[PDB]
Amino acid sequence: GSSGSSGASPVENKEVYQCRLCNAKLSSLLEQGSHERLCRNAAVCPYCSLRFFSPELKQEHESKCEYKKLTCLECMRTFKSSFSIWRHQVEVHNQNNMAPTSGPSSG
Ligand SMILES: [Zn+2]
Ligand SMILES: [Zn+2]
Ligand SMILES: [Zn+2]
Repeated sequence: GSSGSSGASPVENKEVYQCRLCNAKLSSLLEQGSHERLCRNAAVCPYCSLRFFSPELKQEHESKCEYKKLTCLECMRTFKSSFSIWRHQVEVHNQNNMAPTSGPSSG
Protein backbone atom coordinates (compact mmCIF):
# COMPACT_ATOMS: atom_id res chain seq x y z
CA GLY A 1 0.00 0.00 0.00
CA SER A 2 1.09 3.55 -0.78
CA SER A 3 0.10 6.91 -2.26
CA GLY A 4 1.45 9.97 -4.06
CA SER A 5 0.75 13.06 -6.14
CA SER A 6 1.87 14.82 -9.32
CA GLY A 7 1.63 18.05 -11.30
CA ALA A 8 2.19 19.77 -14.64
CA SER A 9 2.43 23.09 -16.47
CA PRO A 10 -0.29 24.65 -18.66
CA VAL A 11 0.11 26.03 -22.18
CA GLU A 12 -1.85 28.34 -24.48
CA ASN A 13 -1.50 28.54 -28.26
CA LYS A 14 -4.05 29.26 -31.00
CA GLU A 15 -5.20 31.71 -33.67
CA VAL A 16 -3.57 35.01 -32.71
CA TYR A 17 -3.86 38.52 -34.15
CA GLN A 18 -0.35 39.73 -35.01
CA CYS A 19 0.48 43.25 -36.18
CA ARG A 20 1.38 43.64 -39.85
CA LEU A 21 3.97 46.21 -38.80
CA CYS A 22 5.96 44.73 -35.92
CA ASN A 23 4.41 41.26 -35.89
CA ALA A 24 3.31 41.61 -32.26
CA LYS A 25 0.59 39.36 -30.85
CA LEU A 26 -2.45 41.44 -29.90
CA SER A 27 -5.01 40.84 -27.16
CA SER A 28 -8.04 40.95 -29.47
CA LEU A 29 -9.33 41.89 -32.92
CA LEU A 30 -9.81 45.41 -31.55
CA GLU A 31 -6.24 45.81 -30.29
CA GLN A 32 -5.16 45.01 -33.85
CA GLY A 33 -7.15 47.75 -35.55
CA SER A 34 -6.05 50.28 -32.94
CA HIS A 35 -2.48 49.09 -32.40
CA GLU A 36 -2.09 49.86 -36.10
CA ARG A 37 -3.02 53.51 -35.58
CA LEU A 38 -0.29 54.15 -33.01
CA CYS A 39 2.15 51.67 -34.54
CA ARG A 40 1.95 53.79 -37.70
CA ASN A 41 2.52 57.26 -36.26
CA ALA A 42 4.48 56.23 -33.17
CA ALA A 43 7.78 57.53 -34.54
CA VAL A 44 7.84 59.74 -37.64
CA CYS A 45 11.15 61.31 -38.64
CA PRO A 46 10.54 64.98 -39.54
CA TYR A 47 13.43 64.62 -41.98
CA CYS A 48 12.67 61.69 -44.28
CA SER A 49 9.16 61.18 -42.90
CA LEU A 50 9.85 57.62 -41.75
CA ARG A 51 7.68 55.36 -39.59
CA PHE A 52 9.05 53.15 -36.81
CA PHE A 53 7.37 50.97 -34.18
CA SER A 54 8.78 52.84 -31.18
CA PRO A 55 9.68 56.51 -30.59
CA GLU A 56 13.21 55.57 -29.54
CA LEU A 57 13.99 53.74 -32.78
CA LYS A 58 13.45 57.03 -34.62
CA GLN A 59 15.36 59.13 -32.09
CA GLU A 60 18.46 57.10 -32.92
CA HIS A 61 17.88 57.17 -36.68
CA GLU A 62 17.43 60.95 -36.70
CA SER A 63 21.08 61.01 -35.61
CA LYS A 64 22.26 58.85 -38.51
CA CYS A 65 19.59 60.25 -40.82
CA GLU A 66 20.68 61.61 -44.20
CA TYR A 67 17.69 63.88 -44.79
CA LYS A 68 18.54 65.70 -41.56
CA LYS A 69 21.38 67.64 -43.18
CA LEU A 70 18.93 68.45 -45.97
CA THR A 71 16.52 69.94 -43.43
CA CYS A 72 16.53 73.71 -42.96
CA LEU A 73 16.13 73.66 -39.18
CA GLU A 74 15.77 77.45 -39.34
CA CYS A 75 12.34 77.17 -40.97
CA MET A 76 11.97 73.41 -40.54
CA ARG A 77 11.85 73.09 -44.33
CA THR A 78 13.26 69.93 -45.89
CA PHE A 79 14.45 69.70 -49.50
CA LYS A 80 15.44 67.13 -52.12
CA SER A 81 19.16 67.89 -52.23
CA SER A 82 21.77 70.09 -50.55
CA PHE A 83 22.50 72.36 -53.51
CA SER A 84 18.79 73.18 -53.81
CA ILE A 85 18.29 74.04 -50.14
CA TRP A 86 21.64 75.82 -49.98
CA ARG A 87 20.20 78.48 -52.28
CA HIS A 88 17.16 78.78 -50.02
CA GLN A 89 19.42 79.26 -47.00
CA VAL A 90 21.90 81.44 -48.88
CA GLU A 91 19.40 83.62 -50.74
CA VAL A 92 16.93 83.90 -47.86
CA HIS A 93 18.74 83.07 -44.62
CA ASN A 94 22.07 83.92 -46.25
CA GLN A 95 23.97 81.40 -44.12
CA ASN A 96 26.42 80.21 -46.77
CA ASN A 97 27.23 77.22 -44.56
CA MET A 98 30.07 74.85 -45.44
CA ALA A 99 29.07 73.48 -48.84
CA PRO A 100 29.99 69.86 -49.71
CA THR A 101 32.56 68.75 -52.27
CA SER A 102 31.53 69.78 -55.79
CA GLY A 103 31.31 67.11 -58.47
CA PRO A 104 30.37 66.49 -62.12
CA SER A 105 27.42 64.47 -60.82
CA SER A 106 24.13 65.00 -62.67
CA GLY A 107 21.69 67.62 -61.41
ZN1 LIG B 1 2.79 47.02 -34.61
ZN1 LIG C 1 15.00 60.51 -41.15
ZN1 LIG D 1 14.89 78.04 -44.34
